[PDB]
Amino acid sequence: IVEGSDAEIGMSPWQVMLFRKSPQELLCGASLISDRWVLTAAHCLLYPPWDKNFTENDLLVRIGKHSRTRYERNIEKISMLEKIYIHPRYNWRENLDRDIALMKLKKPVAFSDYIHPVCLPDRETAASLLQAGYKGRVTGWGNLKETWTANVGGQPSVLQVVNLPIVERPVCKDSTRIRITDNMFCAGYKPDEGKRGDACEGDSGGPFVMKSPFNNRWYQMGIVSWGEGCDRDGKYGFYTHVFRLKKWIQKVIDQFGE
Amino acid sequence: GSGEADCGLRPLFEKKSLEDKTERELLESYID
Amino acid sequence: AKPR
Ligand SMILES: *[C@@H]1O[C@H](CO)[C@@H](O)[C@H](O)[C@H]1NC(C)=O
Ligand code: NA
Repeated sequence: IVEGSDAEIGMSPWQVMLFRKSPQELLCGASLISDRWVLTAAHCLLYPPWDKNFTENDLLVRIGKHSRTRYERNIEKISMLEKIYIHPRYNWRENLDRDIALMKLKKPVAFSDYIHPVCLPDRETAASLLQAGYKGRVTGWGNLKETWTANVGGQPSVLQVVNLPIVERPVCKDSTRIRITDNMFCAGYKPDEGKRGDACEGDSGGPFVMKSPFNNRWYQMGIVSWGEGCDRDGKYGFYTHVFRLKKWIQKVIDQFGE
Repeated sequence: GSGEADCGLRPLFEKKSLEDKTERELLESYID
Repeated sequence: AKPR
């Protein structure tokens, strides 16, 4: 996260870390949406340009973490993966269209002060909160600045958080040459808006969330998907439109129990 | 206990009627 | 494409 700040304890209890077993590194962010279902970007699991094609056994997830580095004794939890599900119409060749994937935990995780699922948006919530100018929240353990390894196959000690405004669709389109689809939205400040902030390398797959004024519940509206660099003037972060792919999500989940 | 029944309500915040340092900023954007 |  660029130009964000230290998250508070338990501020984002649905935050999930995606790890490679061997060699041991942090790959992507993710989110807990039930006691056994984790949500992330498809390109975290499958991206052929970078020889990326992780199976279940390659990965484990860490839930309820705050520090990137230190072990949190009776706070954080290590979960294994039973099955990986990537959107069948996911398109990595062109624009990361439908950049979304579900991961099922081998065993259900137990909820705590630090581990708790985020809500999936319904139409009403999606209709109300998905408006330009309205702000959502992005969290992750990614880089604090854009590095030379960006968009190619320092770092915070604790979880980072930034709030960013949803951007008007035509502005998003004019900011990039990539064909954007309505399975995406983009967020971030405009050059003359003064404020700054963006997701960065390692924040991929993490949650873009918004708090409903109607029921005080946090809803995940987006997944950190792609962006040209980090926190560049005139560029914006692009996010997987969760509600527009919710039908797929539910279909996967209903066949193997939430 | 499976998820969706109490989802989105944080134990250390919503449950305890406490707000985080910046959630205000979000609500302001939804109103103003 | 282009993921960070
Ligand atoms: C991904 O790798 C698995 C084995 O790890 C292989 O069976 C599968 O064909 C690959 N899929 C793609 C889309 O490359
Ligand atoms: Na920007």
